[PDB]
Amino acid sequence: TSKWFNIDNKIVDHRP
Amino acid sequence: MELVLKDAQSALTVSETTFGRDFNEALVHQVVVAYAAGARQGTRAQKTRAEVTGSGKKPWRQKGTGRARSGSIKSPIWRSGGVTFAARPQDHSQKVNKKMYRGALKSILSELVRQDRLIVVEKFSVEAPKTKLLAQKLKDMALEDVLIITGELDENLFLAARNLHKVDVRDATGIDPVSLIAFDKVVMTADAVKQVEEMLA
Amino acid sequence: ARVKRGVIARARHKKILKQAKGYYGARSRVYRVAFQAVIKAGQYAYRDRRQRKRQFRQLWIARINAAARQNGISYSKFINGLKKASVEIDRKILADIAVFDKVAFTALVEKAKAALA
Amino acid sequence: MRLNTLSPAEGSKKAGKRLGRGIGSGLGKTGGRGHKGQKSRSGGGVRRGFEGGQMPLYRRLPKFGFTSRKAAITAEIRLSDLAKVEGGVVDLNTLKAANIIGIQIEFAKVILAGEVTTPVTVRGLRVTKGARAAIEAAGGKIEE
Amino acid sequence: PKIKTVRGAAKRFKKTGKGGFKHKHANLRHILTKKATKRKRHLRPKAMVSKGDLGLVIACLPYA
RNA sequence: AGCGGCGAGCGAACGGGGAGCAGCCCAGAGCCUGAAUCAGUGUGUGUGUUAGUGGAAGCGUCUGGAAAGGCGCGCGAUACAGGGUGACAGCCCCGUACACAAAAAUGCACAUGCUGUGAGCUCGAUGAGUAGGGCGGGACACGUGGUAUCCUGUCUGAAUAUGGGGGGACCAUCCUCCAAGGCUAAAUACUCCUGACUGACCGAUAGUGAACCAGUACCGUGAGGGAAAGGCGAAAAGAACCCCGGCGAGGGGAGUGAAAAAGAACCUGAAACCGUGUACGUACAAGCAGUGGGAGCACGCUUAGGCGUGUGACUGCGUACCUUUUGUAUAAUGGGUCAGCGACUUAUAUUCUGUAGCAAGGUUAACCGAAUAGGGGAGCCGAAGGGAAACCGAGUCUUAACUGG
Ligand SMILES: N[C@@H](Cc1c[nH]c2ccccc12)C(=O)O
Ligand SMILES: [Mg+2]
Ligand SMILES: [Mg+2]
Ligand SMILES: [Mg+2]
Ligand SMILES: [Mg+2]
Ligand SMILES: [Mg+2]
Ligand SMILES: [Mg+2]
Ligand SMILES: [Mg+2]
Ligand SMILES: [Mg+2]
Ligand SMILES: [Mg+2]
Ligand SMILES: [Mg+2]
Ligand SMILES: [Mg+2]
Ligand SMILES: [Mg+2]
Ligand SMILES: [Mg+2]
Ligand SMILES: [Mg+2]
Ligand SMILES: [Mg+2]
Ligand SMILES: [Mg+2]
Ligand SMILES: [Mg+2]
Ligand SMILES: [Mg+2]
Ligand SMILES: [Mg+2]
Ligand SMILES: [Mg+2]
Ligand SMILES: [Mg+2]
Ligand SMILES: [Mg+2]
Ligand SMILES: [Mg+2]
Ligand SMILES: [Mg+2]
Ligand SMILES: [Mg+2]
Ligand SMILES: [Mg+2]
Ligand SMILES: [Mg+2]
Ligand SMILES: [Mg+2]
Ligand SMILES: [Mg+2]
Ligand SMILES: [Mg+2]
Ligand SMILES: [Mg+2]
Ligand SMILES: [Mg+2]
Ligand SMILES: [Mg+2]
Ligand SMILES: [Mg+2]
Ligand SMILES: [Mg+2]
Ligand SMILES: [Mg+2]
Ligand SMILES: [Mg+2]
Ligand SMILES: [Mg+2]
Repeated sequence: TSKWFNIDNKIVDHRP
Repeated sequence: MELVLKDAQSALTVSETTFGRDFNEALVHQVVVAYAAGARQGTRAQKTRAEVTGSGKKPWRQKGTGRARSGSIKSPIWRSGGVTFAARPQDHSQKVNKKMYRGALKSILSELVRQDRLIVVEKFSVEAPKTKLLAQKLKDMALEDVLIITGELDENLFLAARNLHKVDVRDATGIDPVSLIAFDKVVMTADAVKQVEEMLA
Repeated sequence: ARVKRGVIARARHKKILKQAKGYYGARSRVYRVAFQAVIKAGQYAYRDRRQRKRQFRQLWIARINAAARQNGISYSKFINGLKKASVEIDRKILADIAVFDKVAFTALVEKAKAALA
Repeated sequence: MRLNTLSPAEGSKKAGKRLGRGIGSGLGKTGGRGHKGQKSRSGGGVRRGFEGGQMPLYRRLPKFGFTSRKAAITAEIRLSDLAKVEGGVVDLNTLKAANIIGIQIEFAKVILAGEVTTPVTVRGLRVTKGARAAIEAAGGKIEE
Repeated sequence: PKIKTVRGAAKRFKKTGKGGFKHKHANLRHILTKKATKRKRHLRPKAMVSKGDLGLVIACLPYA
């Protein structure tokens, strides 16, 4: 499936 | 022209426009090609992606898998997927105008007379349906690869020549450009000459 | 009529790889890298036919300069003397003489000096 | 003349475009469609008469006229056909039987086109001035 | 299948002898009090389709 | 033609050419005999169907493991369709053309008994909550529009042969048919299944998902999804026996075989990838790794002359390919590599070009024909245009008319 650090929100939305 | 017999050693008159026009290779080729295309059967089919057995489920979700996106298991890219432009049963026959067909036969007959591949005989028959008897008579005439046209359909001659694969026997009305061009010698009876010149006008 | 592509595909790939014989590693093994190398080899070969003509003229100029300076005149004045004495021996032959026959080159230098003087 | 000595005419068998088969063919990669856009998309293009959203010509011009079924069932006849008819008497049913006009044409007219040289009688058809003069010069008769 | 004629285009254009198309002039439907008489008289007769539009007109009428 | 936010699009009929042809009964009484025509049940004659029988004609020699192949010489053919046999067979085998065969069951077309049914003639009758109408919808190519016609959810409602319906709003004249009961073969549509034949159809990533014990293994609670996997050899003659080894796995001899460079992980055996040996290079040397020049070394040499092959010290130049861009070495995109697959096709219609036929003509479609022949000219395009149209016609329209346009 998918990696947890890609599902996470604090590190994915790192540069809004 | 005048055609010289060999069994009777006589002469027979035939039409200028039927047995003496030039060989028009483009028309003759077009009619020969159209005969072959009409001989095509054309029965085949392949399966498109509408027809391969399988489901319409997306193999994996659109984004996040890391794989190149796919939307159907029946895709023509995939192994065991359908053909992209799969062929269907189609009609391969072509139209020939009647005057082009008649011009092609006239040119073919004129070229046969010009290269002296057409032997005119007065009568051509066998007593009994014996292939041995017909083979002996053709070896007497010194012919091997021969198309024999006859004005009336003779059962004995047809049964005799059914088994010789280099010898064919045809009625007057059933001649065709591929057979006339392909067979090495053509043997015309006088009745067949009359019928052919009549139907060609 | 289904067409299978194995024979033709193998032939094209082997043609490229036989051309790429001698290169380092995947450039001589792997077809993609070999194809990218053979094209660059052809481009370099074309450009270096031109550069070969330039480089060899450069080498002949250097050798004529060295031999003329040994005989007591610069290359430019030596060539001016030859073009003024109307001698049409080109630079390839002049460097050849300057290496192998020093007496003939001494005669040529004397002729050029006489033409300038 | 064999099956392997026949060849077509020169210039009659030009081979079709094969789009997308390498650089050297001149049709490789994009295949004659340019770069991107609706016209290079598969199945892309606009319909007939579309002008980008501007009102098309067939909608900014005004309609006119109407259609006449009498004009649909009336035909005109050349003097050459007048000579080609069979029997020497020219009527509506004789023309229909001689295949000059179709079966549903009721009114006919003879016009000055071609030439007549055979004396024929025209009955029951409107005849123009030039056609009347030509028929009467050739030696015919015009009924009413 | 047969090509289908654009029916509005068929109602608005008729073909002429040498292959051109004739059409009726626009701007003669209303606001005719403030239009001038010279302009209306010159808009009255039928006209010909130009070179910039013959391609579109033929593409809309395959059976004319 | 028409319908159409008169848009996108939808799209007839009249009439013409063919395939196929078939008409009747009740709404009712009388003379008459049960008569035509249909169903079941039997009985005979053909034709089949379900098993089958006969079915022609070749030897020698050379290569070869093997002859069907080469060479020479014969024979059959109403049989040279096809398959097999140690390599490609008319004459070795199974077959094929052809001629026959049915105790028993059954299909069809006839003919003939029984049962049920009634024909022929005369007179009479002519399908009522129906046609039509108001309101709401639907079907007709017809989207309520000037809308005919058909169907009916609701509300009404005639005439009834001296009558009624239709002829595209509607009225009058004329024409043509008789609703409110029903039955009817053929031409037509399809193929889960059966037999034969065919293929410019595929040949194990193809063709069915499935050439193989495949809707299997496996996956899901379930509906459901759904694979991979063909080949020794001609014949198993599938390796007796001996040696190393754990009474192994694996191997080497021996043996069979034409071949084990076919040993069951088996025809051929590519590339990536991994090694062993030989020649050359490389441990003071900087970068798309090549290219131009180039010494030395090693090996072949056949004019003893230099050449050829492998390497490449040193050296000038030299920032990959695709894409997308004004512009990429770009630190923008894609790709770990190999092998196989993967993307402008098909049908119908229309315009232009080339070429071929005929030429003021050209050409047929469906269908008949066993017929790629021939018939079929129904039609379509062209030889005449102008006008919105009637209409006129080498002219026409505009206009009262054009010097005109
Ligand atoms: N990283 C933690 C938490 C986690 C689980 N799934 C996730 C999805 C998104 C973000 C975080 C998580 C884990 O592996 O248990
Ligand atoms: Mg497939
Ligand atoms: Mg025909
Ligand atoms: Mg194949
Ligand atoms: Mg290698
Ligand atoms: Mg280009
Ligand atoms: Mg752009
Ligand atoms: Mg692109
Ligand atoms: Mg574009
Ligand atoms: Mg698409
Ligand atoms: Mg006609
Ligand atoms: Mg107005
Ligand atoms: Mg036999
Ligand atoms: Mg032999
Ligand atoms: Mg073999
Ligand atoms: Mg009634
Ligand atoms: Mg009603
Ligand atoms: Mg009404
Ligand atoms: Mg009614
Ligand atoms: Mg009415
Ligand atoms: Mg498969
Ligand atoms: Mg294989
Ligand atoms: Mg389970
Ligand atoms: Mg063992
Ligand atoms: Mg083999
Ligand atoms: Mg192997
Ligand atoms: Mg290998
Ligand atoms: Mg140093
Ligand atoms: Mg060093
Ligand atoms: Mg370094
Ligand atoms: Mg550099
Ligand atoms: Mg650009
Ligand atoms: Mg930019
Ligand atoms: Mg740059
Ligand atoms: Mg980098
Ligand atoms: Mg990059
Ligand atoms: Mg991008
Ligand atoms: Mg990447
Ligand atoms: Mg006209």
